[PDB]
Amino acid sequence: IGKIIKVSGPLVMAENMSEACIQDMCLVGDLGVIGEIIEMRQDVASIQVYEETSGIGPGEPVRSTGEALSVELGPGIISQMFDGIQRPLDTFMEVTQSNFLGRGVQLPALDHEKQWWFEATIEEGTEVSAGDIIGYVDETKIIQHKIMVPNGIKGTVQKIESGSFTIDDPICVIETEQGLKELTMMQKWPVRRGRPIKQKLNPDVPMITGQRVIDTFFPVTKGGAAAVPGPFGAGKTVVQHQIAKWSDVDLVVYVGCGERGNEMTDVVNEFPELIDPNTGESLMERTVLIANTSNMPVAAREASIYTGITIAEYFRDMGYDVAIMADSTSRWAEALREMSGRLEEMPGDEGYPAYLGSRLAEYYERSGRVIALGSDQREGSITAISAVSPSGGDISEPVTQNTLRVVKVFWGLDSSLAQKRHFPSINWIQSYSLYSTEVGRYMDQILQQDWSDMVTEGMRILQEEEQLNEIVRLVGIDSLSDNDRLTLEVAKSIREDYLQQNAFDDVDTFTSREKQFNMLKVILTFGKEARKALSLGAYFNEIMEGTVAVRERISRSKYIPEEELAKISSINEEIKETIQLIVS
Amino acid sequence: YMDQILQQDWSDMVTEGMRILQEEEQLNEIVRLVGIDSLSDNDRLTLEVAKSIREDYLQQNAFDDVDTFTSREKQFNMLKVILTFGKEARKALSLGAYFNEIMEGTVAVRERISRSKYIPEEELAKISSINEEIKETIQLI
Amino acid sequence: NTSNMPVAAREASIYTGITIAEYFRDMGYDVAIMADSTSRWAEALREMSGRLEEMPGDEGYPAYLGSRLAEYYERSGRVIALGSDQREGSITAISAVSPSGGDISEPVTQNTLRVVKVFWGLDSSLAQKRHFPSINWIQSYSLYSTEVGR
Amino acid sequence: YRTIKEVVGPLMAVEKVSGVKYEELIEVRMQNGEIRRGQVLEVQEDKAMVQIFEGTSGICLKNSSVRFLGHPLQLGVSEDMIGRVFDGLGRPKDNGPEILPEKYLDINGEVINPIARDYPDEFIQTGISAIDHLNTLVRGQKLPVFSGSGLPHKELAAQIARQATVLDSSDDFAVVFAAIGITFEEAEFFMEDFRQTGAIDRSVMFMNLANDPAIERIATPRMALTAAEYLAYEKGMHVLVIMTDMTNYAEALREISAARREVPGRRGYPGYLYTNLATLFERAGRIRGLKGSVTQIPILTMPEDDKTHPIPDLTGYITEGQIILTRELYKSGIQPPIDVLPSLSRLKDKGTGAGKTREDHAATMNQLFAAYAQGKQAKELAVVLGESALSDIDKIYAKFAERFENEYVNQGFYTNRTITETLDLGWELLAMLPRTELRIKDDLLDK
Amino acid sequence: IKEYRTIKEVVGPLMAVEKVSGVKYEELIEVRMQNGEIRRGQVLEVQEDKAMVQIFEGTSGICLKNSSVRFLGHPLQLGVSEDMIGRVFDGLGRPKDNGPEILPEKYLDINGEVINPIARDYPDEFIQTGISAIDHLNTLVRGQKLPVFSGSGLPHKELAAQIARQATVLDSSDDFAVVFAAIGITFEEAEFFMEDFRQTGAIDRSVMFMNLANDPAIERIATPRMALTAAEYLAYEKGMHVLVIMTDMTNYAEALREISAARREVPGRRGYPGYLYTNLATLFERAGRIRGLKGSVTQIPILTMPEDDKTHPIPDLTGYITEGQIILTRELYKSGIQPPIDVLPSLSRLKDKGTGAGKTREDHAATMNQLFAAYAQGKQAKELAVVLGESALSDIDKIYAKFAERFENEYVNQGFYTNRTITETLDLGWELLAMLPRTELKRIKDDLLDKYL
Amino acid sequence: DVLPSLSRLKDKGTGAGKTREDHAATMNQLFAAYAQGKQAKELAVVLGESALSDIDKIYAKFAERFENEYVNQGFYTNRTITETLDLGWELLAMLPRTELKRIKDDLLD
Repeated sequence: IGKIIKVSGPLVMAENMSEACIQDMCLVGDLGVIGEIIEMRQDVASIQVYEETSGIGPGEPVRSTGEALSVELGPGIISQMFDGIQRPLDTFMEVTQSNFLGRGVQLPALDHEKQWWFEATIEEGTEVSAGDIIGYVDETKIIQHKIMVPNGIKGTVQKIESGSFTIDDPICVIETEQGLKELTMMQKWPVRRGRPIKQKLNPDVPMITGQRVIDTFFPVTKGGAAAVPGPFGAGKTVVQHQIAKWSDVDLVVYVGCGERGNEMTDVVNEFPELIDPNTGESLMERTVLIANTSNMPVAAREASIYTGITIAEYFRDMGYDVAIMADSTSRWAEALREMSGRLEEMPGDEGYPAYLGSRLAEYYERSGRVIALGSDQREGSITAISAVSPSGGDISEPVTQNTLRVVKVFWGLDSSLAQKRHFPSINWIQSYSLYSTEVGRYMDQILQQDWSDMVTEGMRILQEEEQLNEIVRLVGIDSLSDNDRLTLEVAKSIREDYLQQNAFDDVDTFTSREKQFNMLKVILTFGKEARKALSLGAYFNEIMEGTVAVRERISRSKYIPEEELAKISSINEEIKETIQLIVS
Repeated sequence: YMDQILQQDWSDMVTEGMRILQEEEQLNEIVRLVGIDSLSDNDRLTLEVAKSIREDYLQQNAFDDVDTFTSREKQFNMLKVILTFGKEARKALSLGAYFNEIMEGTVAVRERISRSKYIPEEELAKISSINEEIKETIQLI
Repeated sequence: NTSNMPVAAREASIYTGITIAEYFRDMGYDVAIMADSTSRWAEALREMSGRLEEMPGDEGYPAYLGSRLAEYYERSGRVIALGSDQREGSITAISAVSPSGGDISEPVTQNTLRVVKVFWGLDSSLAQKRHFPSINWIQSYSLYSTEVGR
Repeated sequence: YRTIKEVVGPLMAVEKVSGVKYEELIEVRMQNGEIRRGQVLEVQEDKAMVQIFEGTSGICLKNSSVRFLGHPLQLGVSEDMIGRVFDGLGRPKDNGPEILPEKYLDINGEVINPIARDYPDEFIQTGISAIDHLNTLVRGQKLPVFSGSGLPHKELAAQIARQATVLDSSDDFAVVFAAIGITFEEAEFFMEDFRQTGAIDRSVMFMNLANDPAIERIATPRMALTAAEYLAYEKGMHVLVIMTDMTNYAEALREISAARREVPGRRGYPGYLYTNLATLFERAGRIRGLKGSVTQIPILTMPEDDKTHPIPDLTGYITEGQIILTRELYKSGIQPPIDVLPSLSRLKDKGTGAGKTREDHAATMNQLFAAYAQGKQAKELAVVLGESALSDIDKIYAKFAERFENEYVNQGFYTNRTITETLDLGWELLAMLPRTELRIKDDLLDK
Repeated sequence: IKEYRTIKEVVGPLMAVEKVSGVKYEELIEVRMQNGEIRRGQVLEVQEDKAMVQIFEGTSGICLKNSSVRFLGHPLQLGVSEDMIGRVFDGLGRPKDNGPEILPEKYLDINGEVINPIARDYPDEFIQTGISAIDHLNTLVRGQKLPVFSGSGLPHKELAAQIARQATVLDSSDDFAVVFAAIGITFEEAEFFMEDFRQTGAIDRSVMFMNLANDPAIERIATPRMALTAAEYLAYEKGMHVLVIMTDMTNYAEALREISAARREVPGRRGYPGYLYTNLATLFERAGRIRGLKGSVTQIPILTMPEDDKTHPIPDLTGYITEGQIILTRELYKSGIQPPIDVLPSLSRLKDKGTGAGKTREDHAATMNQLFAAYAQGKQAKELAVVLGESALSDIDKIYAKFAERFENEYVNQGFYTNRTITETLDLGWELLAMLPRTELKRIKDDLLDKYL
Repeated sequence: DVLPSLSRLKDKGTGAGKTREDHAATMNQLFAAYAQGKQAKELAVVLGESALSDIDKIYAKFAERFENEYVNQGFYTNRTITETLDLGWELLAMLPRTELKRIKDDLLD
């Protein structure tokens, strides 16, 4: 314990603190408010406290946790909400007996007292290696928790047993070089440090969020990183909800701080309301949620993403696909800028730390498809989606730019499209995806039809519209050639049907991979059919008239049930037949 | 407070006078894109009125004894005279009169307006003509 | 002195070059010293002022940088040598201060331009046109022009 | 202590001190017997560093006597405190003998639980059409107001409190107005307006002159909030909060931070300004299980008229919805001068909807914003070139922009408009445009 | 080998150790955590009775009393192997592949020693690598610095990958060395190179160094120097012509500003180290030819221009250090023309020396001049077509505009996957130059113009 | 340059009075005409003479003659105080006598 030598504002230095390592959490004063130490004398340590240091003086006792800020991993961690430092909020209210957060109060991240049934799959005397799974526990119905061997420990397990124990009690005892080792269910690992993997793989597997524009226009591969704009009214929350509920991943992590009390409260209340269609259970049960207000400790807000990512890593190391969605990343960087000013470091660009890009790398680099540790060599992949909201109005914000470089996927939310009530409100022209070419091979093989030709052709029509839109302002649409006139109409169909998607209707909001193909084909079929019919014979007007019935069905074709998949693909017959009918 | 001394509100003259200055600044950027000569007769008259304001208001010389000191009474006479030209010339445009045809021949009467700040504050009459002279000169065409 | 050679040595190179030229100038022989790049010398001083934790005047260079330049430029000229003979040698120094982003805003350029009586100004756009000397006649100035005509 | 090691400017040093706490006030007695108080921003092992609010003029260290009071800055919370004006510290300027007998309370308070907090649900009239149709305000939602120097931020501040009433609450809105670092003339208006209206007796008021101490200035927000909380959390009364000027708080913080010789963050502001700003603006909104509801309307003056200044920039993240005033609109002699395009309320959709608000409210907002935003594009473009360069449709849009700004955007500070009048007036100005060009399908209902 | 188990102070990324002797400048330090973890470290300075070291990985999770600091007594060095080619190593110098452990005959400092100006020989050859146009407008020169300018959204990586495989020496294929240095690139971006090099099989002939953005900034700073030290060995000792390519130089510059910022050093203009030129001088200046030594070292540092601005420190400073100009434009990339390079702002110095000067072609030197003049006039004619009606331009001027476009369609882009020999390059140049009347091509000699049509 | 430079005590030094009774009045017209003339000269380059007003061109032409003869008299050249006033008066008197209202009518006679 170290006595407080001097205490001014948020800085605190205490004597006899030599034993405490750097970056270790500490309890300062009688209150013992949570603080962080970046420096040592020694022995006096320059601790840093987020909690208010009012009512603290020289002579106060200080306790050191003896470890850097880390996440408590173990049974019961899921389905609950924690702060950026991972202290639970729901558990807090019960213990405090007060809504308001209390200074100098420490709560266990995971409930030790709660007992989760253990089933040990591994046999006795079996060799243990790092990343091995001794047994499985189930804290949630939707997701089966798995227990991996703690890092740095290797030996032969003399006894294995499956019984009901609290996470604190050692379920089994594994021999080690030093001696007999007993490992608890609960696992602790530093939030800032990346988790150990056996190898890192290039993610060539496209992820399906059930959204047409996302899966076709800008598909995200497994463990891919995507950045989305934060203008309000863009329906980003709706888009984020649709990703999470329609995600292929078994886990959906939500992190970032600090949303405004009225802005953040909505998440804590709305997010639980979400129900995973497949499981038929609350979406909360599948994954942990981290919620911090802007009042929260700066480190809690600044280390929220590092805390959130680490939770995803553990479940990723179990070989399960995870997805961490952080909002807002700019808020996080804003907490980092603040920390920079407090540390008195040299200012970089826009008051951000010069090593801001290095910080983004670590968090974003940990996400991806990688082989997990263990003899099994199972693999898990964390697909992280980050939303930036600089509020500067400039696209050249250091956070956005440094994020855009490392991420290979750019999503663009436009308020203009949102005002047109165009759901999802994503700008195809302002969004780019480098993965789209890689996704092509996987699609073509799986689809048994060339998906790349369709997607690349789809952009040309959309891109052509932008070029044609400038012409419309200059000269009337009728003046333009019938060929040019067709592109406008063909482009509209993709927008009206393939672009416009209602997130409320189950059949509309979620589209199967096979259905996305058929929907695009019937629109693309029209192009080649109308163009051939347009070049010779029938006029542009003639081709448009009498095509209302067929085009209207194409318009409402997205509403067709997934089971009746062949019914929606029947348009090609009519379109082909209609073209023949025009010629007299 | 000032509107409680002369029966005439200061706000009306000040706000309307401010409008001409505000319109002038926005008009200047427009005169950069296209020739100053080519402009709306209504908008063109504003520039002359705004310029006349500057020549009569805030064109005082601290060096000149008569110009360095202006009585509060004289301000109303001057301001009204400058402001009156706008309204009275404005009425001419509404009749369809060309901006030119209203401008020429008014040099003799405008010149008393410009120097209206040089006449003794006690004597005034700077200018009783202008209050009535402008009308006769404008009503001529 | 290659740029990869000691940065501090750049300062010594200028003083040694001007000293060699002055010994032969004292002989009564016309000398011409061209030092490229004189702007790199100024950068050597910045490296040192910063490490001494000393205050920089402008652009992170030593506040008295202009003095060093002036004194070095001052030595160059047409002077009568020592001795009874009183011979005369003239040293013509050509120094090129390359400003950041081709901007005359550079502190070295402004400080060096005031002492020099001849100014040569190269243009990037003219250089991009691939034709040289890319010196801009309108921009550059020469005070000696009126002392070259007669 | 009577023992003063060093006395340097507003700051003072006290040696041989024991059990001294941070933010613990101190009581200083002069040699002549004069009394002054200060707040300790730092305490050494053998020394104590205090800054005197009142100042260090005419003080002799060997003669002077200081005394630990042993507690952080606190406000005596009473239920009859309403209708009474105090200084920043809580000392009554009206000198009225309230004689409240209830307990004390720390000004810093405690951070509210994110999961425990309840979304704003009830819509509040703000007394301005430009604040309700353009943006939407809900009970328990922070509402930031940004205003450049010389803009009429004062009139709009007093405007709301008198004209902002809760909908269907059936209870008069109790408000805690704290005046921070403002001129006397600006201070007298707030007190005169409240007294003249007679609504002063329902509102708690804290006043702080420009000449008032910097530490006192910084205390006024924390002290004002403590009252607002006590009223909402304990009294259960509906609580509104309006604080001006927030620029003074930020500028005040610099003085104390510079006095502590700390390194100034970006733009000269505190590096930890975010957390400090948050905390002051954090304590807003309804609390689950609590009948009381807190609405905050922070008002700050934009330095150098830059949206990117820390205050407006940092406030934008903490507070929700933007409120922005432009000089041009104020310069027009139109009042409120705020521009509708730049400032957007985020939680507005909640309050909007059937019953609480007109159902077609959302449709009309889209139509106004779209039609008016293009009116601005017309104005800037059409102003540069004369004449007839603009399209036929553009001219009608330009005309709409002027009527919007002349009649709808400003209603006058003294004027008050119901929610119906706001939406009814919107239809008439919006109706000029062609029926085809849009907008709700049932547009015929309104007009 | 000196190990100290006592530390005086630890503040930020910097640790101070008391009671230490024998320390040296730029002497790597090794600190093993109490848990056993090991972190590399760099000492700026050794005061008496005091040791101050900067940790690359950071000081996070370090206990002074428990920690032990061991000196190693040398600057950062890379063990060099002759068989190093075909293997890929991290910034620290350990192969990511975990192929057979490398057996270094010798160890030498990454900074290396500056070449003597007198002992240095002038560059006398040109690899004619990659695009024909690049080479004709300006010729890459053996042992000559080559500054490529890039921007976000620009396919700079494709060019680097293309150049490596495309690069070849005409005299002999026996001793050709290529060094791909990767700096501050994503794992996926890093894998593109590793895959592209392996698929083409040009990886065996080229030693590779990979840097990750997640790697410590110092590790990212050390890689450029390590790739050069290895490149120097091959050229100076093996006698093989070595080509070194560096990508994302902004990351190197941005990683250096981070380390400088942590050291609390004064930031130069635009937030970059004021002495960045000098720091960027050493590694760029390394490339050259030495008298009496076989082979040469060609460097092509690639940097990403921010906000598409040429006045940025990195692009501006590099221009002074490097020799020549290579500029990319968004407009040519927007055309989908790959590789998208603009020739007007990009001129290699010395283009003439040493290529050809006439070695590349009999009329190659003359041909490039006439081609640039025609293009420069073609761009002016096209610009005039935007201001006034396209018909306003004179008939003769319209040919120039047509030339400028036809130049761009084939000459500006030959694809990311297609190589063109010197001869093919010029046959295309002559065919494209054929449009202009023979009298128009005045700059070119009559004998050359008669021979080539 | 004449615009960026104005003396503060020029009024006290000059007398009307000696040395020049018209110095104060003549100064205003020249400074005002040059500012007007400079604006006309700048406007003429951008839009030619066709867009420039006829009255403006006279000031633009006068603004030039200021630069040629009046703005600059030479480094070795010496001007007397009396000759200074004449050279000044001639330059703005080239315009119509009635066009300049700054000076009294009896004075110009």
